Amino acid sequence: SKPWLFTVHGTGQPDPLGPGLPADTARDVLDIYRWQPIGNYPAAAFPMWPSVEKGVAELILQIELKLDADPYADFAMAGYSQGAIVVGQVLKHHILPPTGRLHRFLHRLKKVIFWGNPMRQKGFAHSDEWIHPVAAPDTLGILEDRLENLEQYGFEVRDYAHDGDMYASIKEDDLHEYEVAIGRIVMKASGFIGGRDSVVAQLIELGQRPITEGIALAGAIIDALTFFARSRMGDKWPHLYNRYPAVEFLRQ
Repeated sequence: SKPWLFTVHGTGQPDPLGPGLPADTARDVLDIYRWQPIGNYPAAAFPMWPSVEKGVAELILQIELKLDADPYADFAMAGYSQGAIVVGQVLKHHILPPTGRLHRFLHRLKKVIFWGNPMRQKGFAHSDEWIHPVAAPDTLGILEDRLENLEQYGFEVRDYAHDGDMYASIKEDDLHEYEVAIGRIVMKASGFIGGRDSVVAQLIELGQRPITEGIALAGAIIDALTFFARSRMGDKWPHLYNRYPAVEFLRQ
């Protein structure tokens, strides 16, 4: 029957139906897919990880709903930036594992799309046929919990990533460089100050350099992530993507 398309926006777009790469895409294939935008998802720049957890919970919930309702319906997923983390977490830890909550839907998953993916598998990337060069072969997602062995499954994946989009394309050798580590800290933190998962708690565990230096860099990274999330800039930056190859992908 009519397949389902689940979409998760990138940082800064808390409106499921609002403008943005995954929703724009869904709107270009509504003649072949049914569309379920993922809400209850703050798409927050910081703290991001709690935002990710909400998006993950909602994506899992919705998948179960639509797919239990129509057993003959296959599905696809599409996520951008923070949205790519949400889709990536659901795939890796809820669909793929032999006892994952969504594992019974694995045989029904046909296509997954990531743009600007912090969990992007090493050396796995596709061009968006645009003004930016595809991410290089020795780069991967910044996050340590990243996708692996995607080519080993029946579904097909598109992971669009530009060099210049650093968190989507870190060089393997740079993975534990200080600036990179603090970037990972910011993305995983529950908040700046608070419990075991705060930026400050993580900075202490990291060590290497004075705490004050780590606080300052974390702040500056947060100021920049916020700048991308909620600021009118041009439409030709590397963290942005042309959605059409992904459209021609969904359309098969």
